[PDB]
Amino acid sequence: DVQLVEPGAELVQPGASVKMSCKASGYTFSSYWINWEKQRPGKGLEWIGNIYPGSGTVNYDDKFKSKATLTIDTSSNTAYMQLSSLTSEDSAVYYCTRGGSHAMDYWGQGTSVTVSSAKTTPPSVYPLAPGTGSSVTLGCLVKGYFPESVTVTWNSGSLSSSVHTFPALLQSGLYTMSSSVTVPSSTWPSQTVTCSVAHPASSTTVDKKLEP
Amino acid sequence: SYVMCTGSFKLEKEVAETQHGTVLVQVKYEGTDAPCKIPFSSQDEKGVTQNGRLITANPIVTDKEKPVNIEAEPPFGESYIVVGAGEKALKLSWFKKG
Amino acid sequence: DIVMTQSQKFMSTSVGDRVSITCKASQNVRTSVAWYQQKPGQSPKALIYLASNRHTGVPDRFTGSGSGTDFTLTISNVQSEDLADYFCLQHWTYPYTFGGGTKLEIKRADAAPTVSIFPPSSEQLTSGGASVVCFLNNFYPKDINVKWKIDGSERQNGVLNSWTDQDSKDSTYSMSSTLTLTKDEYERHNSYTCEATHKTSTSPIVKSFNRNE
Repeated sequence: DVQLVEPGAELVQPGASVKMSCKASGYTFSSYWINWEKQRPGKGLEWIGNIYPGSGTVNYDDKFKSKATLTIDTSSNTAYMQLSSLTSEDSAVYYCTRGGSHAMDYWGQGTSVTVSSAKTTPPSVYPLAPGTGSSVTLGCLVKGYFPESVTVTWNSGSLSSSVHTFPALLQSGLYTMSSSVTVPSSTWPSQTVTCSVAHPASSTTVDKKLEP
Repeated sequence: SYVMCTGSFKLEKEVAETQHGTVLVQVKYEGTDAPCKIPFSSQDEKGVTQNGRLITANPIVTDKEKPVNIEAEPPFGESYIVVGAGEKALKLSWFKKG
Repeated sequence: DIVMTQSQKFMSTSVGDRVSITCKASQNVRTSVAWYQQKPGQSPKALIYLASNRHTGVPDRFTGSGSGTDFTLTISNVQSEDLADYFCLQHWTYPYTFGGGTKLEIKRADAAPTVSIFPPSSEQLTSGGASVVCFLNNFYPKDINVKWKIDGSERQNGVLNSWTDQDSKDSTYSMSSTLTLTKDEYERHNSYTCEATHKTSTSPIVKSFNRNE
């Protein structure tokens, strides 16, 4: 049970700084190195730098030298990384990991950093109904919300076999996603189909019945 | 190709072992010909040159204001790491345990 | 800096087959190469250390090999739990550098997309917006192209696409394409069409509606 705990997420305003933690347990903290990594979708993983808790030895990738600062609090078995003057290019999942001669072995859960000036915004939920075939596809468009964390179910989860959840995209500083469900044509509109959207950050719940 | 740096080097911070077991010397360049190729050599206890111990491929100074990491693979026991050319070369002793 | 190249971003396989994932170093890195497995939303898991050594708990299906510049992660008797992203890392010298990753997916029969088009809702129109949505569902292989036309003229501006990962149940892919217009521009045109081009046919699949219907 070696563990490295990092906080799940951080929302940062453009131009501001952030400091994240990496708390180690289940092993002798001062006997191993700590590594920090950056993971963005579409781009290869990057190594930011490393630090040795027992001595304070620290090395940086020159690409992150002006951006990152690696420190420690050995009395609380914690490693820290501070990122300065954040831009949208700094939005990523930041991992810490235990290291040594055999490289990274155990990785932390990662801290998801989002760089944005957006406010919490509830989604607008729009039905997607045909304006045929033996099957009919229906959907819900979940538009203009922030931050990025919504769930969409069909008939409160009773329809699941044919559902597609599309990953959210950034559109006008806000997120948009959609969900589709496919049922046999003879069963709709006769057997109702309703999407339920939950956006916890804005405490929003929306039920949208699909109408012919 | 780069010209060999003609200037002097100093240590930016303490020489230390890396996570992968090499020895890293971080140097601050004092010359005015950057970008330039860093002269590097290693010596045994008797101060005799030993080859094949530079880990960093083609260490260069790109900007005099920016320190440069250089990794070496010293032998067990006593040795020296030498950064720069001539008599002014930065010569660092190293003792590798075990 | 050392570059670690994984030439294959995606590789197709079948449960029970052998797959070999390559990683090429730009310089001699000896045996200082680690392999990691990563699943969506999860942290990487260490598989191989120093090119050929298996981490404790890792199944014997996984073997690593190579020295110098050419490294390979071999997965024998592929299991469905092995469908994931795999990446290599050199730790011969700083800065440590990673391969771009290789995603392991399941092979299945080619399938044409099911294409459905949807006009903007009356609710959205009341707010001044007009999003036209096209779902291109349950197709295989993953490669697909979507083109939008307004009154028969190709429209690129305002189009946003979203793609799902391979479905766990049927091994297909799906895509959502949305053309967003203001209600003012939407009400100045009549026909809205989405066209899907996929390897399953030389003829694209075309779906359309007229605003005046």
